[PDB]
Amino acid sequence: QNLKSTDRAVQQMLDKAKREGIQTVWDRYEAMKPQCGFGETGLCCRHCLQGPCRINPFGDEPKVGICGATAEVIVARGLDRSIAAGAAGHSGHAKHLAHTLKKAVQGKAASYMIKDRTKLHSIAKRLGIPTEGQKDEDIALEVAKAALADFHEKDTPVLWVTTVLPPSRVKVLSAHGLIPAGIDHEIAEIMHRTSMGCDADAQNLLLGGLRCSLADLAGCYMGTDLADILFGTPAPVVTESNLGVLKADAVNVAVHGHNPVLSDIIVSVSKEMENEARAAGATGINVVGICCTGNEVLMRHGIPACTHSVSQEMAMITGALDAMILDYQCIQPSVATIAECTGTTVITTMEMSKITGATHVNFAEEAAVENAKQILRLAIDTFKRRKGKPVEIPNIKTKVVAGFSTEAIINALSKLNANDPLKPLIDNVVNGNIRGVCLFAGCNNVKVPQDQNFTTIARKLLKQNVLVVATGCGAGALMRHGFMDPANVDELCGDGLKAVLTAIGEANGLGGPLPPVLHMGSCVDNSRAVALVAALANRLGVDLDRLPVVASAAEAMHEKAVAIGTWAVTIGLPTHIGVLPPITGSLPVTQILTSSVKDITGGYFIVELDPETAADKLLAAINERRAGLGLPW
Amino acid sequence: QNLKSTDRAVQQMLDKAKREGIQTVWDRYEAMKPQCGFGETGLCCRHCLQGPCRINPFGDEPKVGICGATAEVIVARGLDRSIAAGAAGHSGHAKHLAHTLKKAVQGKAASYMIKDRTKLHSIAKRLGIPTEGQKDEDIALEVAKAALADFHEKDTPVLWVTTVLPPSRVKVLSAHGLIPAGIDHEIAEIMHRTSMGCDADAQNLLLGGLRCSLADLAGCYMGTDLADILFGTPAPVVTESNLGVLKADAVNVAVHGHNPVLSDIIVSVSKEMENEARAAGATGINVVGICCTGNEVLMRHGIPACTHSVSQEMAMITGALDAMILDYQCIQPSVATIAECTGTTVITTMEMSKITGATHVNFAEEAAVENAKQILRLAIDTFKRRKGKPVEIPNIKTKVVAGFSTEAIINALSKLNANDPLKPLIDNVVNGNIRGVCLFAGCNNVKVPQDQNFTTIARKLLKQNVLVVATGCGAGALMRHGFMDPANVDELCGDGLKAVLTAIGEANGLGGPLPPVLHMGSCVDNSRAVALVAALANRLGVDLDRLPVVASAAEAMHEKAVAIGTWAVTIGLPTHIGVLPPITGSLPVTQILTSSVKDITGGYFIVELDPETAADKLLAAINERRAGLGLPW
Ligand code: SF4
Ligand code: SF4
Ligand code: FES
Ligand code: FES
Ligand SMILES: [Fe+2]
Ligand SMILES: [Fe+2]
Ligand SMILES: [Fe+3]
Ligand SMILES: [Fe+3]
Ligand SMILES: [Fe+3]
Ligand SMILES: [Fe+3]
Ligand SMILES: [Fe+3]
Ligand SMILES: [Fe+3]
Ligand SMILES: [Fe+3]
Ligand SMILES: [Fe+3]
Ligand SMILES: [S]
Ligand SMILES: [S]
Ligand SMILES: [S]
Ligand SMILES: [S]
Repeated sequence: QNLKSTDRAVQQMLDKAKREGIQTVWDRYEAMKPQCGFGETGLCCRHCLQGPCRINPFGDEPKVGICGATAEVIVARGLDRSIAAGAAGHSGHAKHLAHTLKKAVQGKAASYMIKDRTKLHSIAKRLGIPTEGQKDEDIALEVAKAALADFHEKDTPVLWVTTVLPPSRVKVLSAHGLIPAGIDHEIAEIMHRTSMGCDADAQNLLLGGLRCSLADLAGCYMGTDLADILFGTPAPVVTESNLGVLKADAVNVAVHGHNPVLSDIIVSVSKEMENEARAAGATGINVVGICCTGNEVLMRHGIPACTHSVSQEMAMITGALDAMILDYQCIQPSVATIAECTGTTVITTMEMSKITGATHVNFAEEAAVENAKQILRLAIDTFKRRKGKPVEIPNIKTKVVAGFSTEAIINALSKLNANDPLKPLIDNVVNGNIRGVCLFAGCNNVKVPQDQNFTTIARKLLKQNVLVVATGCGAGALMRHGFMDPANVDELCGDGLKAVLTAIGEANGLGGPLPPVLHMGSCVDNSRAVALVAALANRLGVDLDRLPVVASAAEAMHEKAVAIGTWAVTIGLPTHIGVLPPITGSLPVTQILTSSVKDITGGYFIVELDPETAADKLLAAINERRAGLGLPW
Repeated sequence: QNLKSTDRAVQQMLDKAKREGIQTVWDRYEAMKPQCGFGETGLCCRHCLQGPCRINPFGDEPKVGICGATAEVIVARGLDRSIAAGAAGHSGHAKHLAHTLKKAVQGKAASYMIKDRTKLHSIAKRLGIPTEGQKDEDIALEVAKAALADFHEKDTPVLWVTTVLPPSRVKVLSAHGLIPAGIDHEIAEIMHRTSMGCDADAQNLLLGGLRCSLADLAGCYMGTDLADILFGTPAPVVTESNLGVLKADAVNVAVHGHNPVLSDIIVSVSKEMENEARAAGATGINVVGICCTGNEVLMRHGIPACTHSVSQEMAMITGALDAMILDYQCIQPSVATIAECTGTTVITTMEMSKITGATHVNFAEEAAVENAKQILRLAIDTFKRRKGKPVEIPNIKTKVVAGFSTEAIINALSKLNANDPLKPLIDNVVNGNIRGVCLFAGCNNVKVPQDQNFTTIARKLLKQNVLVVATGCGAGALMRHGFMDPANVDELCGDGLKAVLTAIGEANGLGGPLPPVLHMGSCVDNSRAVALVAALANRLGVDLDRLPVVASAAEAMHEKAVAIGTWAVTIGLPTHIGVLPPITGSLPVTQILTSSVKDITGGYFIVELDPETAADKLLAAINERRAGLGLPW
């Protein structure tokens, strides 16, 4: 089972699934092999009813699609549609929070409110919205209107791009026509241009993709901004992760998906019903996180994270998971059928994301507390039904220090230099105690033994004094393996990095270092890493393609991850991907994405499936940036 | 060659291509066989980097996608993305015309103007925009603003749906949640909900698809509305079709694509340069149409149609095609490589639709006349270069009477009943002289011998007294086979239909009947058939699912055609498709689309590849509607 997952709690659950005859994601993968090589390489098109068209990677015919579409065009069109689908997810999440904020301040949903007034005014100021002499609710109405306006064409481009990157970066992107005109506008234009008999030039297509990836970045940033206004900006928190956070004697409720609009409320209401839970024979309600909505409540409230991504079914296999409360994205629909075998109640809540066989509760922000109580009562009923059933919760968990929003990082650094908080970080980049910065992002993928690439790459980077930050299921992988426990700094970190983490930790009244890896939050919170990097760029007076900063989607899966990697390249970062995107069927497309894009944006993809080799490539990219700044390396 | 195309001019060009070694669409199809059965049946997913996933239609594993996605979910997600891509094309076309109108009336593009003032005021009145005491340019500004506002969420739903269908139909659709909130909003929501780990209930997914198809309908209707304001509403015209409209002694210039914003201008400027062309040794500039932009200039100006869809390369094979001027959609990218062999200059004009190897001219509405002259001068240069080269233009053409906008049809009927123009049509439906109405729409598809289904079905329907209307490449097929020549009424039409066509024709001072089939225009002009059918519904006080009206996408290809067929079903029509959409891998999805949707919208798909059988099925659907109205059949 260590060939399927490097997580020992997952391995124990895979044994239980096997002996109980419950099919898992790994079993469904094995049944899919050998997978189609045309699709793996990108050399398949279904964009019209003349298809499917395929192109042999090598050999004889077919060499071209029926309409004349070349391998270059077919690969670039497929990739662009993946970018657009990722942008649609992140920006659908942001749009939902924009509507929630509007309703809150219009008096339509009093379970929601402005919790971070300071963040609200800073966002308004960034967008140019006047705050002097205005009520908070009017400022917020204007912020929510601005958010919604970025989805369509107007007299300004997308402000959640142009106001969040350095002017010099905006200017480079504008010169190549890459600034998005509106988020949903770009998604639709990608769908148009990639339909049959439209765009058929690989460079043109891929420039469209870069622009659409910036619409994804805007959605991410808008989502983080709005969630912080509504739910609070994260600050350092301590909690736990892995399946041992489940408790046999409690009602275990997992929040799963991405958008915390419902699950932030579940967290609050769950505490009101501790007595209702005690009356049903439980110790209380134990809310735990899966995937990114789990990250959201971990970062803001310290809710422990049960599991992530590819291993999500395993939480059910314990027999102790009484409810799994779903919104959207990254939820394996297998959970609805597994729940018949495990005695979990799987509940959907969003109109556009239902799963046959799950119970649907039509969550409305206007009724949020009511809906939360209905859902929690279903989970209490389910707890009662398992009275006397044995469960098998692996007694495996890690300690997690998290909550490192960019504001939190700046505040922690300010204890070393109050009026120039980024300077201590920069000083230690220059002196070599911090070699550079690597962001780990994205999913697990069944093709890769779970967490193997994240942990292998991270270990090598940390020994080489790289400051490692993480989000999403990259953060999940690292937290489940101990990389968010400061007790592991001595074992994992190079001496320079250890010195820096220790100095910041001690200056923040911890008597110990910051953790080895800094958890910056959910997938939309990749935007927080952008904020940090853009602030460093501003403080140094350079663009992001000169900073020693890289990204790694070391085990990517979702279309969202393809969008994030593409905008990481578009904003100027060397960006590793550790699973093969469907591009290898076209050498010209591969060469654009891994080489000639450097001449447009300064970033580039590093496609490398071997994690030891990927780490060496990422260190080489960091060290080239250091050399370009005249620094030793 | 009659196995590839039933058009004899096409067959002659296929022989020339063969002897010259020029590969065609049919050759590229043959090289693709056997095509992938997983993609043909819809049982393939590439929505994440764990894929590709496939499901065997029958037999053993794989039976389910890696994430747990069932055959039902995979098929419904693929179909929804096709609908969204079609909506993106039609609505991208409409959005471009909205921006053009705005620029015209703001004084930024004086090659464009309000040509149909009456249509402008009727549209404004339909949308609720005040006209009394307003300047035309201000009314039009408000119309263009309304058009752009329908792309995003606002306080009203999409007005180019809710204002164009009967209230009773709007009410049915609203009750099922199917009215779109914004065109690009729906496209993006489809992309979101169909991404990995989101919507996974076939009924829910397909309801989303129906709603997105109504966003496509809105784009179509908005496109026709704006094009009529800018370029004039069609009225009856006589011209010719097929490759014999090319002239060896003239500069032959094809306009090809969909959006007439540029090609309406090409038509005007071409007449100014007749002397510049004569000086280069040509008789003049012979503008001819391909595909839908050809339909647009055919309907408004009588420009002859050269060819359509699958046979577009054949116009180049003659050796006489000096330029092919491209905008977007349905252009085989093979044209850019064929042009090296044929001596045609292929010119792209739109930033989002380029083809490697073609010459790009960056058309701007503000510079339209200038750009047109640059493009026509390239075509004149190309004519000169073929001085003395033999060409082979098949001496094959048909006469075409066209220009039957809904306004034109109402006006023609008004000659039989001035104050109740729809009543003569209804009287003849009731008395059986007109059995019902069939709209032919969509593309040719290389899988079907070109035009065979359109002409086989149309012949059977016309003998059974069905009023046949057509758009797009369905109109192209029918025009190239003589179905728009009134001289063919005696041979093709039943006695009842002949009597009606003759009475309307004679009352319109023609001394002869209307043509056998009424050409209602381009693909967006399917919206004109909706206007006609909705007006008939309003006049009868019933909804569209009670009228004896059907649709047939008899040879469909493009994602756009899938969107149109889906909205035809959603507005209440029995809708035939004569090529297999990728649905047969899921019986539950097939049953929804061909049967249980009747209970939601009253329409339904009829999937039938055999055209004789399809005609019988369409007649049965018409006759069931007649019976539901208490009429003989
Ligand atoms: S768009 Fe071209 S390559 Fe794709 S399926 Fe259609 S014919 Fe084949
Ligand atoms: S979304 Fe599911 S079915 Fe599709 S490729 Fe990914 S794992 Fe396979
Ligand atoms: S041929 Fe397998 S993905 Fe299309
Ligand atoms: S397996 Fe052929 S279309 Fe995917
Ligand atoms: Fe996520
Ligand atoms: Fe068309
Ligand atoms: Fe995910
Ligand atoms: Fe993610
Ligand atoms: Fe992910
Ligand atoms: Fe994830
Ligand atoms: Fe077409
Ligand atoms: Fe069409
Ligand atoms: Fe078509
Ligand atoms: Fe067409
Ligand atoms: S996730
Ligand atoms: S993620
Ligand atoms: S077309
Ligand atoms: S068409």
